[PDB]
Amino acid sequence: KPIEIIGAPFSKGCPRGGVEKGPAALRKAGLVEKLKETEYNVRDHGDLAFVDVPNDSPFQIVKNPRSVGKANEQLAAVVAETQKNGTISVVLGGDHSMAIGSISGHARVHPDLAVIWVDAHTDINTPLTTSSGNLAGQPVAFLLKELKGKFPDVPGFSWVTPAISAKDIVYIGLRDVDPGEHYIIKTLGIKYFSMTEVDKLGIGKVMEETFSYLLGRKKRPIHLSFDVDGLDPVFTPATGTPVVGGLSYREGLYITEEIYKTGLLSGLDIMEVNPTLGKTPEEVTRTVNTAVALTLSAFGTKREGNHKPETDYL
Ligand SMILES: [Mn+2]
Ligand SMILES: [Mn+2]
Repeated sequence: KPIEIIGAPFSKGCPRGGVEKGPAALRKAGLVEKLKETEYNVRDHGDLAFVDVPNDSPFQIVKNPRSVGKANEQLAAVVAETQKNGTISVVLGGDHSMAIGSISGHARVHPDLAVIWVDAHTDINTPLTTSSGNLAGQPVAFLLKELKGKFPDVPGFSWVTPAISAKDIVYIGLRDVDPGEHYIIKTLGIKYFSMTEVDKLGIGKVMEETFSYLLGRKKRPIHLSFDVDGLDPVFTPATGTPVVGGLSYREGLYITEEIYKTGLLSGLDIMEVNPTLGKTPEEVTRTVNTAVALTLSAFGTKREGNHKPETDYL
């Protein structure tokens, strides 16, 4: 199965800058070359060039609405195209607002997809509930069908059509949810495993339940949107919104290892790696190494080891 790497050096989803350097940081570590060592054929689409919308005035509280809207519309088109050719899309973030385009485009070809969102946050604030107006904190609000019409049409997002229903997404890692967001996930009946559930059940039982919920009645494509801040800051410090008490390095790899084993991974997002936020050079190396390890894990690398078939190593 073919893999297509798509860089999304974008940071307008936040007031903070720097995450747009994430793709370069990941590639510098050799991510693309390492992926070619897996059983997958790899193609690099390169990094998309985003056109900045001049005089991009704030829509009420929402910041850079048109720029974020345009960037995501372009990304959706690219992902839709790669998905059409039967390849697995791998989006290298900037900010999580790019999930709007990534998931929307993926949904165009695979409308029955299931989303597994690993994040310390729900990123489900709407233009009306957000306290900051940062779109990187509102991706899911633009993707859910249940929230259509729950907020005013934001400039630059007219091309968007709610891809999935609240019943097709599972959150893992939650620990920093706004009151508005909490009201939304409870009201919509969204399935989630906050750190509380991870502590109670263990990551093993968590993945079992995640698959039974999403794949119990029907097997379908999986889109894994991974925000590096889902892991504890001691593992992924170079990120914009670190929150103590996160998933461990081991737990993160367990998630990707189990997803690989389903054979259903169809789209992947590796987001929020901000190279400019490490307190030291090493903190950046640590964050990048973790993101790279997670990506390779999603594509077959197992901690127990790997070896090529039809090869007599003895
Ligand atoms: Mn996020
Ligand atoms: Mn987050």
